[PDB]
Amino acid sequence: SLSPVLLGIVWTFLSCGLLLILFFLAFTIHCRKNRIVKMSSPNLNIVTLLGSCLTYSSAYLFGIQDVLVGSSMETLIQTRLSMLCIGTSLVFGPILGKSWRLYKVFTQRIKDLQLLGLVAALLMADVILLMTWVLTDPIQCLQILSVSMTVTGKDVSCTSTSTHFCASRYSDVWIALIWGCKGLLLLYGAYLAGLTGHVSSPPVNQSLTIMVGVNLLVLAAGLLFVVTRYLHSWPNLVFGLTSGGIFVCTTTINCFIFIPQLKQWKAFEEENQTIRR
Amino acid sequence: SLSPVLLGIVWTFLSCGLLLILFFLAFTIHCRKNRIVKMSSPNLNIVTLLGSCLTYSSAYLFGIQDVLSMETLIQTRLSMLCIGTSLVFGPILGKSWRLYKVFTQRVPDKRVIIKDLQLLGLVAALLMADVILLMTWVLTDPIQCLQILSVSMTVTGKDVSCTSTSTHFCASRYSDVWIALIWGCKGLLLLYGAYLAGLTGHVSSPPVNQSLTIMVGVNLLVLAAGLLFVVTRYLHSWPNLVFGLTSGGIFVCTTTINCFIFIPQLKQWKAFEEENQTIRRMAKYF
Ligand SMILES: CCCCCC/C=C/CCCCCCCC(=O)OC[C@H](COP(=O)([O-])OCC[N+](C)(C)C)OC(=O)CCCCCCCCCCCCCCCCC
Ligand SMILES: CCCCCC/C=C/CCCCCCCC(=O)OC[C@H](COP(=O)([O-])OCC[N+](C)(C)C)OC(=O)CCCCCCCCCCCCCCCCC
Repeated sequence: SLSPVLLGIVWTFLSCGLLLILFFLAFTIHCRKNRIVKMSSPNLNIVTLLGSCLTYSSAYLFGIQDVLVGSSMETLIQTRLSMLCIGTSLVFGPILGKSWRLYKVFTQRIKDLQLLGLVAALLMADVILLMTWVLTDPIQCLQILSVSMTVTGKDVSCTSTSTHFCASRYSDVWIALIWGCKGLLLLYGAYLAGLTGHVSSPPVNQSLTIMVGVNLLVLAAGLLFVVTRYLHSWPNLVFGLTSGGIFVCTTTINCFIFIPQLKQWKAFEEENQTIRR
Repeated sequence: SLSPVLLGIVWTFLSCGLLLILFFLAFTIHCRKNRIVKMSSPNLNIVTLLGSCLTYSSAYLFGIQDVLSMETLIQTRLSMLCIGTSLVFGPILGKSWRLYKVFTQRVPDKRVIIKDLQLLGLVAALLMADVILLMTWVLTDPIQCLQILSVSMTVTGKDVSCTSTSTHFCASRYSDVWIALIWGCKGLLLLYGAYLAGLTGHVSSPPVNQSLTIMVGVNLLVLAAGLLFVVTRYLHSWPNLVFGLTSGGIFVCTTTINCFIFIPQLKQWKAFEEENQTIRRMAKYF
């Protein structure tokens, strides 16, 4: 039911995003010891890159229907949603860790190990929620055909609907849990971004990135929740909107992190070349 | 329908909270010229207290069941909650923004008219956003109390089962759209509020600085809304539990916000008056 043109355009856009991610990864691994790259925590950026590539992979997974090879659509939905959750956690953990380190250094002066441990605790919370969701009730797909008589007290209407969807029995409770924990994380991240407001340059100050990212995350998540809930008879629209939202959010966050590093690196190297001659 | 004991307990707690709000209003109006109250924003504190009164009133209205007209009751209890939350939280964001702009001035001071208009827009524009969303919800997709009898013949990969359920619930046809919208707008404004609280983290004292109240409020609001959405959706066969949880969440949030706003004002007011009395008696004795 998915048009080949939409699939091709979405695949090309996600591939370009993945190539940008790989370019940033190569830049931050090769130029680790440089001052501009080193002062921006190159080790904590690797986790953000991995989260971004995981999110792009989930966006790829959102575009396939039916089965892979006689497989279960339930497993596909579960794995792509859990991949998206883990990817967003890994994207947003390191940024908050960097902001917290900047705040603590500014105020009565933290190694990378403690920040990685906090990020690991965040990931453990997400993993616990995903595991209890999967074990308590899977996302089993059901064929619902039924006839219902509606009585509003003034008129009677009968409808016959044959609906098929893949969902949990109590899906809104897991939605509330995941969205709520993420939202508490985003509230504390906005607090941290405000605390480190105008404290350093954008390469070291990850405060505009947080404020752009949280707003994009909330907007995209709300739009896609509503669209998936109601416009389920529009597979092309749902697929395009989901992939576009994931791509836009991930690419915007990564660009906001890494464009300052690249331009400052270029300026520093050009200044060194001018001085040497 | 609802047990009289739970109704009595909830009514007592809501009335006590309302009396606390009235006492704070009386303190704000009477001691409006005091230095401790004046260095706060008493005119904005009034708006916060009216929002608190609206939230407590909606908490009262949540207890009426099987009496009314029921569609209008749900619509007006929910609109009252939305407007009360907007009126409670807008003033605090305005105070934080004013404290941030005062202590980050530069040569381009802009114009005082523009500053006052921005302060008014961090409150009235939010209230108008909620107003237009509620008007769109009411006019487009109003709550309808409808009873459905239905027989469902579901089938899994290998198992076939049949169910016959009849339910009486009140909701909109596209209720989750309006939920996502109101939750979304409130969440964006509360994210900006958390940003403002962080920006003014250690800029003044708790009576003037409002970062702790903002953070506690946004966290408690997210927790309460997340819990109450879920329990209202799923535990609809538990009227006493739903009513008690909704009233408790509203009461806890409103009381915590107002206590965080006003208890430090009372503490520093008492300290200031005690200092004044001590110096007065020392001067009179000599
Ligand atoms: C930085 C990059 C990351 C940002 C990407 C944002 C894009 C999100 C799009 C995916 C979310 C919509 C899909 C919802 C689930 C679905 O498809 O239905 C299957 C079902 C729900 O089905 P349903 O209810 O949508 O449709 C069936 C309707 N019915 C009437 C039958 C109920 O999923 C679940 O049961 C819940 C699973 C929860 C797992 C977590 C989901 C992934 C989390 C990713 C976002 C978290 C971070 C941001 C949160 C916002 C800020 C606080
Ligand atoms: C400062 C103190 C104030 C904070 C108090 C927080 C408490 C909130 C409790 C009320 C919310 C639960 C009730 C949900 C609606 C309902 O009753 O069902 C009727 C219906 C939905 O019914 P339903 O879907 O839940 O049940 C039917 C299930 N069914 C399967 C059929 C769909 O409501 C609506 O149609 C939506 C109306 C939206 C209006 C706004 C709601 C009140 C807003 C108050 C919170 C806003 C501020 C916080 C936002 C979050 C933080 C960013």
